[PDB]
Amino acid sequence: STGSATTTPIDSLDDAYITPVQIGTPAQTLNLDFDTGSSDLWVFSSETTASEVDGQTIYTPSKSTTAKLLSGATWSISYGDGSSSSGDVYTDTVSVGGLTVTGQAVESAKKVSSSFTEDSTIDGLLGLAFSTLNTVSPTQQKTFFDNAKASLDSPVFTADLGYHAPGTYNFGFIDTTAYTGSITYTAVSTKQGFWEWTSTGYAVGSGTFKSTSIDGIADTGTTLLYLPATVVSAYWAQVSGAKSSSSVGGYVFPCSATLPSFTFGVGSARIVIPGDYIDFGPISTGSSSCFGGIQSSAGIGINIFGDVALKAAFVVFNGATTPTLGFASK
Repeated sequence: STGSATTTPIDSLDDAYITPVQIGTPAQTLNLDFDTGSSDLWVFSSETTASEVDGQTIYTPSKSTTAKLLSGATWSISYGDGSSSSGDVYTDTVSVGGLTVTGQAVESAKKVSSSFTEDSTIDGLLGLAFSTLNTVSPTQQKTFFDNAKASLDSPVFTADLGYHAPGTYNFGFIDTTAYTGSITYTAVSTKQGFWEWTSTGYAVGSGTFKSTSIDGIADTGTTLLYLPATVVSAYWAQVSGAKSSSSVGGYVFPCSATLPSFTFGVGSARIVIPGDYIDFGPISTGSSSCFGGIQSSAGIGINIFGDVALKAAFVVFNGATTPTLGFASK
């Protein structure tokens, strides 16, 4: 089997991407944030504290003839940005772009933190990291990909995120029309439960490539590109007037600037992030100070190849017995 679904930016800045997901019988369609940095499929629901729902579409398990309460199971997750959610668990039928899994753990939120409430466009998350990170207790549950894998034509999914435009998540096949040149594959460590890999270096604009190992994670659920302070300083030094602002919480730059590109290495191959992808707009409405899309990972404890990086590439998440990651230009 295979599946193919369109993923759409939530706003004009590509702050996140949503993908429609069918849950239950009859189908209830929710728009979920596909997140290769976590491993829980959780949704706003009829059980969510009323004051914490503001415009989201909810899953109502009592209206699904295939929903079953997973007795005794609870979940609770805290994300790297300080957001969180928790609740109980159903199993139900879940379909993405024509690919169906029966018996998928659907984690129903009883509580969500303010940042989730305030984002009316995101009805939940669909985790695509390794199932060892799943938070369901006392019996850990499998991701959608893990459940689908044996049925797929090939045990892979691909992320093709757009810049200020829709893109595609495919399951079970590689669309050879969706990229240019070849796909370069690189080793993955699953030791921390992430799609963790080592970039071979970077360049700023038309500058020379610096060969240096950068360990990080491929994370569709993180907006920005978080890299070591040395790398980030070298980038922003090429933008007149750019500075790190402790009050704003990162590097900012004059909105009148033209940003240089940023290149990262995948083996001997190179992925080029155009400068415009690094512009996240005014820090507040009407400001002439703009927020940068490349930020320091210092104090995160890990480097994160988030959407700013991934949207410059066609990315293969290869879930074979020994997982690997592939990157192609597009």
